[PDB]
Amino acid sequence: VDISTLPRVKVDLVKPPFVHAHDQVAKTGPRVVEFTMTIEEKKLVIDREGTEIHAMTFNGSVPGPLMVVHENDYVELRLINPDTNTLLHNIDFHAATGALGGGALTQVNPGEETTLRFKATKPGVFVYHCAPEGMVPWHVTSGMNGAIMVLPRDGLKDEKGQPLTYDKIYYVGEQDFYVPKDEAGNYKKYETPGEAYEDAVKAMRTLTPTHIVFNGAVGALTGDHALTAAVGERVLVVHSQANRDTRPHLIGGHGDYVWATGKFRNPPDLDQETWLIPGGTAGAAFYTFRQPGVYAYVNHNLIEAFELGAAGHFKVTGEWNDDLMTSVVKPASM
Amino acid sequence: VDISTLPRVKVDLVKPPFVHAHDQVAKTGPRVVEFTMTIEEKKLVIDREGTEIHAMTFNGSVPGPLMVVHENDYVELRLINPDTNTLLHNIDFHAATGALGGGALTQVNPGEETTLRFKATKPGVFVYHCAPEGMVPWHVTSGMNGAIMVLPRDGLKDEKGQPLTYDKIYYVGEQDFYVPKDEAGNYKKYETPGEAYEDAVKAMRTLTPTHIVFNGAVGALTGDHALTAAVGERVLVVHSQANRDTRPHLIGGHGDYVWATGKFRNPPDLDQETWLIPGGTAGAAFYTFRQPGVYAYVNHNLIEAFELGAAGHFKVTGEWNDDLMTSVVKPASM
Amino acid sequence: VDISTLPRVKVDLVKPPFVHAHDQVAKTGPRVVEFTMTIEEKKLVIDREGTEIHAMTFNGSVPGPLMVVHENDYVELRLINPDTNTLLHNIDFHAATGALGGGALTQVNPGEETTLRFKATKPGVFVYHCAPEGMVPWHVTSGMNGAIMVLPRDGLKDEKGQPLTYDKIYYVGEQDFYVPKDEAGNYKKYETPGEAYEDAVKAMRTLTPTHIVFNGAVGALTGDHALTAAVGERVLVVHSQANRDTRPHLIGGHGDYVWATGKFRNPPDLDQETWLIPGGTAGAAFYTFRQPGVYAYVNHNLIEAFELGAAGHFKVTGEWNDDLMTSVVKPASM
Ligand SMILES: [Cu+2]
Ligand SMILES: [Cu+2]
Ligand SMILES: [Cu+2]
Ligand SMILES: [Cu+2]
Ligand SMILES: [Cu+2]
Ligand SMILES: [Cu+2]
Repeated sequence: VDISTLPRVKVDLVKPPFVHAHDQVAKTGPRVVEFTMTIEEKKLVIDREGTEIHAMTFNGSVPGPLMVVHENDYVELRLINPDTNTLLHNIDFHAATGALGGGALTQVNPGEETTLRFKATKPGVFVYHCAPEGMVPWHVTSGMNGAIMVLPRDGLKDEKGQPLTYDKIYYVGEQDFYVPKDEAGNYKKYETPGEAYEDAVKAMRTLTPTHIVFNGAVGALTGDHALTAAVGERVLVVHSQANRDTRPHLIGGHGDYVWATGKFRNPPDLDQETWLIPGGTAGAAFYTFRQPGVYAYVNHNLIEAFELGAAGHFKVTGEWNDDLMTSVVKPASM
Repeated sequence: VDISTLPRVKVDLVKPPFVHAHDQVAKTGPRVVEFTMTIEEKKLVIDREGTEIHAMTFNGSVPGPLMVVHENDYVELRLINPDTNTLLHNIDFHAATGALGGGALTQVNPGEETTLRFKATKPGVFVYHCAPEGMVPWHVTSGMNGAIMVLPRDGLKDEKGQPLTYDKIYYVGEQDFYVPKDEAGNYKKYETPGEAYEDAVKAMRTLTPTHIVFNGAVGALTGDHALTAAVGERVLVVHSQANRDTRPHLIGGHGDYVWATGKFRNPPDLDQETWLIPGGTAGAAFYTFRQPGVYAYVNHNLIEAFELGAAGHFKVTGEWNDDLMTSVVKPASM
Repeated sequence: VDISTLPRVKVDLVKPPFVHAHDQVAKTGPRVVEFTMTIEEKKLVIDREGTEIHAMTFNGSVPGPLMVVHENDYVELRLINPDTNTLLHNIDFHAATGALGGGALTQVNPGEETTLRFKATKPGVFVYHCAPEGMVPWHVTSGMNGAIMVLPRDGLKDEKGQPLTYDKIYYVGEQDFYVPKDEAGNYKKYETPGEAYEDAVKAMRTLTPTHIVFNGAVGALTGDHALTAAVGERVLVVHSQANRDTRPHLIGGHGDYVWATGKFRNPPDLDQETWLIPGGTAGAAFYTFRQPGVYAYVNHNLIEAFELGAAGHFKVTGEWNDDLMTSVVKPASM
């Protein structure tokens, strides 16, 4: 095919956990979908104590934005590494085929840009991440990862082949950080990236994260930034973890339909309490809310959730169903 | 519906790994199934060395008892926190919808009780656990978790829709403990719960269990308390892990039909050697024994099994099948 | 059945990652398939630094060779423990039924041999490993494990029941080692096995591998020993991990059809980016290559891959498809 004969559509990305505009069922034939991301190395405060790290980001956020296309669209990404950064970066799409997912073709030094195109031949949610030869886990675990959703052209389907249509979508990126510690257990204070590298490596080799967070920081998806829904709304939560296994769980709900390893030509698993998303994968869970109130959404290693950061909230509006749950006798002495 | 028009049936629970009486296929219409549990904080010796912890239990056991209902029954639990305890507790059912699984409605101080009702709208095995705001993983990893089985009204089915009927059921609760250690590696000796809390938190944040046990202690499901079966019996083993992934395996057998993430509207996986039950989940495996003798049942991280405690035994009675396995030449010099 | 009436066929094993000759679709009726393995305790250098361990091997390799039979063949293994070894060993097949997978029938001291037969009643890839009572994880994590593939008699099938036929097969055994460390972090230097045992136990109880390798060493499946394929070839990669979870990923490709937990009566999962193989399991992934060049094949905990050793390479020959992926604008300043 002469790709130049296809429609081009430019996407304007949004910051997670929100997701840019798309149509579930494709309203056109295959397109070249044009994306731009600018790499930003920046300081980020990741916990309540004020711990500040040097993060490596796509588009300024941890995770990077969710990109959305349909099966057999072409993804055309312009990747910009401004001269205000100091490191070499690239990008690997798990949705793509060839050249280390794109990484072998997208190495950009500070002051460089590149444009990669690939055909999105398989439907699903997929991780993308930076992967510079010889320093791959350092970039990934500094926050340099996101996800892309490749929808089937006729949208999502249940285990029987009937449509599933979400009303809302959110993207939860989960990040394991390995902040170097001294022997007493305090995070080291690096009076450059090179000077940090060996103890970053040492810290990673412990295999023990210091922080495991959603949307880049402890508490990021809480308070004025809680996720929201109404009773009766159908919500898709895309969840990625580029480096380490996670086990999502909606406290007070379920995953009604879950693609735990994220690939839509497979039937979803029904009625999940908790699912395993392996490190290096994106998964997706669909739920119809049935009760109002606060929900937590967690990695159900509850130490990881409530001590290390892997917990967010939904605030859900609407009527309470006492058939479905009620306090028959409220807590009392007697 | 006027729930007061429905039959009530009172269940009398039993200590794991045994399971209270139920009928696989529902012999009545939907019911309100009434359960009572009394919280008990108590000392438990968890290993061969005599290490004693302060456990937090439902009904005196780690795990708490297995509760069994059918889909679209109502579970009505009276939860009692006697004044001989010292902490606040509650309960979250992963089977339930709303109010953090029940936790937001069931906070009981010592000297209080409460009664919660919920509709068991999804079939499967599910975790339940205590979850007091701000101290969730401490209670869970002190043993305060169990499981509930919500059977389909027409019992279990294989991947083709034909019945699967078990002759015996067992409930294996797997518990990760985080006993605080001093710098030399010995378990700290807490001359109160408050004085323990910070190092309990420190110990949990290592993400490294000190003990991983079935039925509350190293060796609990061995000797006079080995699980039993006969050749030709169909056995369902429900296995839960409220906080951490496990990978069960029957040494010398298989999971003929396994719902690894526990939800019965999905077809089972066939012929498993080993399955992954994510932390925060219950799973169920069905097996028909074909050979007599001793079997081990383990978490197949074999360090976790044989060094940290996650191993039990079956003793199986009956005839040996030499077609299926035989020693052609017994060990010898020659 | 009088097993003596069946054909006997002797298999001559090969060193991983290669796999001995077999036919996907069975060309005969059920057979007694005869295998011989000789246990070898030997020193192995496992990393670039020259760290040398005392490995415990089947047939001289880590992993042990892949054995291949068909469903309802009999596997007859002669297991030899020469008097040049010093330890007791045995073998447990996860494919087998009874006697702890064979371990209870195959205990051989140095200078002994034994012959075990079992019926391979379930199709799939399965772990085998040594398991001497009281020292199981030490032998497994010293390298004493491999896998066996029990093919359906009519070969592999996709999720719709149509044939899947591989052109090439490779066996990747992934090994977690726990080399004991002193307080400063250097590997201890054991001026016997008995003298090593307690700190081997200590090291394992950390649950933190020092090395996680494919084919027995860092870099073993790279350079002159990279895996190979051509564009358009169908490749099956069998992957085992006898003790610890892994999450394989082909960097630049996919698992087109994946049996993550390895059992062929189940439909494969399609289009996987990354799969979870639980510790104690073998899995299998089928992929048709579409692009030439270098691929990495990794455990996608990228710390485990690129710092601890769990990475190999494919070198793929053929034509590059610019429709599927191209650099539209190569990296440049502008
Ligand atoms: Cu980067
Ligand atoms: Cu990757
Ligand atoms: Cu409690
Ligand atoms: Cu929970
Ligand atoms: Cu051995
Ligand atoms: Cu095993």
